[PDB]
Amino acid sequence: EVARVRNLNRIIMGKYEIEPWYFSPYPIELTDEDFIYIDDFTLQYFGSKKQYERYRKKCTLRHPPGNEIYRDDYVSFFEIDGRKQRTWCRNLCLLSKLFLDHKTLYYDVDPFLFYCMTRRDELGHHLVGYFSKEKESADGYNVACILTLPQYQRMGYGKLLIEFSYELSKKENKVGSPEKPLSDLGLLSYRAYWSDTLITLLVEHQKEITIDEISSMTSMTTTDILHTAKTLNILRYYKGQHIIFLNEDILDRYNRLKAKKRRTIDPNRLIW
Amino acid sequence: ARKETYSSYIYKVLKQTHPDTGISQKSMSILNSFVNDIFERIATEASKLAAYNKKSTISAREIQTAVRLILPGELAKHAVSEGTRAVTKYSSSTQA
Amino acid sequence: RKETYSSYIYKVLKQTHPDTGISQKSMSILNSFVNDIFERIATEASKLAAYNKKSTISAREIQTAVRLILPGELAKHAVSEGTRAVTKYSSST
Amino acid sequence: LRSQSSSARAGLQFPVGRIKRYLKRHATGRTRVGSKAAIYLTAVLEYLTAEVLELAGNAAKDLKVKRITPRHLQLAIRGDDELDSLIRATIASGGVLPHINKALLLKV
Amino acid sequence: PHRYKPGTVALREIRRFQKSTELLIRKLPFQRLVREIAQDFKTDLRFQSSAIGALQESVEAYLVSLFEDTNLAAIHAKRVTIQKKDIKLARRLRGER
Amino acid sequence: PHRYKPGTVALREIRRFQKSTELLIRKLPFQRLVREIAQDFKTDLRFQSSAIGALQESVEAYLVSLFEDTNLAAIHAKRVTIQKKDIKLARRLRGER
Amino acid sequence: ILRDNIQGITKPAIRRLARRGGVKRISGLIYEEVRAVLKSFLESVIRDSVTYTEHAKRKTVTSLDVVYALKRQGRTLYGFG
Repeated sequence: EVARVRNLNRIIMGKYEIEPWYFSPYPIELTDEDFIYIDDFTLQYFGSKKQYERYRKKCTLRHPPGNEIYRDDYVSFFEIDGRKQRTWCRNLCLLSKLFLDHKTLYYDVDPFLFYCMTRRDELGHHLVGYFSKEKESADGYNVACILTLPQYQRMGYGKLLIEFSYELSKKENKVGSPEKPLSDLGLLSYRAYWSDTLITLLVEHQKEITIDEISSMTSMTTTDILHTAKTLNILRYYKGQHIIFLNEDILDRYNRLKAKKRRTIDPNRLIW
Repeated sequence: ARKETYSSYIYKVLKQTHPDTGISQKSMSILNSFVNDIFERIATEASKLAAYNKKSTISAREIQTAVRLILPGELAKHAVSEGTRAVTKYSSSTQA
Repeated sequence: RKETYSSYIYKVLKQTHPDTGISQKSMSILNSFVNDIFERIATEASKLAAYNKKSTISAREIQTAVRLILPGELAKHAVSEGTRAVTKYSSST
Repeated sequence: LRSQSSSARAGLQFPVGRIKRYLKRHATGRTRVGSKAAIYLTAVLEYLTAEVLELAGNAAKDLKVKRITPRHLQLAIRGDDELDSLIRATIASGGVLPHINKALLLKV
Repeated sequence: PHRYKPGTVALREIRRFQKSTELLIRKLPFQRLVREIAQDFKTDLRFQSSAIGALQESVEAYLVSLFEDTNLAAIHAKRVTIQKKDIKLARRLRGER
Repeated sequence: PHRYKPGTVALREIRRFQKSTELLIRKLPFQRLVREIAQDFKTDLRFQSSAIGALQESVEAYLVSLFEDTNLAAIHAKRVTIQKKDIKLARRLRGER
Repeated sequence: ILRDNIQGITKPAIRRLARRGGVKRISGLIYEEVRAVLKSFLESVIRDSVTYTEHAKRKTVTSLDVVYALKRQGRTLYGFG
């Protein structure tokens, strides 16, 4: 009755209007400002507008500061070392609780090193993907949900962040899961996630291999593989993880591995 | 010239699960041998663990335990779901 | 109930050669096999005398129990002294 | 409309007088509640279904209308979900599942 | 004349048993042999006929279990036939005396 | 420092252990093992010393059975090492699960 | 305290525990599948362990009940209580 009321003013990132999602336990000063003018460089907020130029005369930092792990030809990949980088975890967690319902700042949100994802041009980075985990073995839970800037969705940033998480699952050889209850775009997106890994899981053999192996190279064991077997339309396989078989199907989107699935990342990363 | 049989309830439940098919006599005998020996082993360990708990009367908690410990996990979650659902239904024994 | 067999185990080991001793912990092993093959001959005797639907359990079904599970050689000299001792109860009136 | 407890007071389909009889025929001691025990009707209902639904599964695979025994053994080795419930699964004239191994074929 | 490899009886006979689940062993010689092994312990036994069917598919089931495990125990050791060490290791792993 | 051929020293260590009957795995290792496998699928429950001792007794007896007949399956193939295909053939002859 | 750590990394005890029976020279890579087979066997015995405990309705475990479970899975490690 209190913790889920649309409370703020709105979001106006510079010149770009984005309306919100849900509550967070506000100081009502941000609601009192009609703006959430975030910074295009390092994402800070206050109670005025023409002090958005004290950093524009002061700017020596214009991206998240800690360990940039990777950039491909396309976007940079990142981790926040947020033990004493609670300061970047400040504007991480406030933006999160602008847009992330289920956990709450009843504890304080230190205890993991959070995974971020920007893209520099020559002028510099812009956060184009993010989320966190915890340390290890909570409920499995490799697959953790999305953050993205609210204006370049519906094209494959979630695909790229989950294949990021997939490689770092491969270089940790730990098996997990998605979020348990729900995510809004997250449901049918995760159908697509195991779908395109499923077409890269039934194409490359032409024969039948045992199923813990195809529970292996995408690291999704017997809580995922069943609805791979059944929730693409019906793939009757003589159910059993001793062996099921695979078969010829429509393969039609496999006949379209050309649009929005054209690029990925080679495993070149550092470990923890 | 007098025998208890299982086949009657078997064919009515077969026709209600799936509507339109037929059965056969030796297949009737294989699934009635299946239903009485699955009763046989639930009953034997039901008496066995209502013996070793030092408790005196057979109870629904005891046989929900029994059906958990005999059959594997997929039909464990099934059978406990309709165990609770059946006891919800027959426990609800009202005038209407 | 607190009730064992280990004293009768000890009397048996004495009516062997009395020179040895019951050890400290093998009597639990002895208790566990005497009651488990006790219980399993009880199970099979129960349902084997239940297949002819005869009310009691008695002589014929017990000698067929203690032949129909235990293997050949000890079975047949087992049932030899089985008949021996059951007559030996009736040896007196 | 009717004053008769019509034996499905849960709403199940197996005979409950037979369940009272089978409970008082396993019958170890002397007092055994035959009133609660429809929670074993529900287990023999659940696997009536956990065989007859994959009867309905392989009913299409042979293009029959009459359910029979070799399809019963292919359903008795549907899967590891039900191999283990009937660890020794061999039903009369059941045959076996089709299996060549990957060993013998070498394109010779 | 048409002719194709000795040893390539395999796959056509694979399907040629596999489609049918009729009882493999021929009946009344098998009746004679079970009668003869039974006849030398106790007198005047008969069989009921479906008991013969029962013990017939019992020996069918136990034999198919036997050489299915000797089949893959033979392929365990890069071997193409079954031979006597294969069945002897099966009768090691049987567990029943 | 004179120590001759390896391999028959494997045989005297063979006879060295199987003369003895000491409980061969280490205690608080199995303690933390059985807690951290039990606490997860069903919640926080407590153990007793004799029960946990008996359950690693079960673990020892079962796995020593499986590796001795794994050894027999390995020496089927005329070979003296131990390799994985022996192990999974042993698990499969032993009644898959 | 209750936190998950990995005791699946048990100990390399099999290079003496396979030294209980006539294991010759060993040649390795068995550690992961001996790990898999013993984790399967312990989870098999421990779920019906806790099954009798919830039928015991008290939050300890005990030995007569563990041998009840241990013979009902068939693998009856006989004789301890």
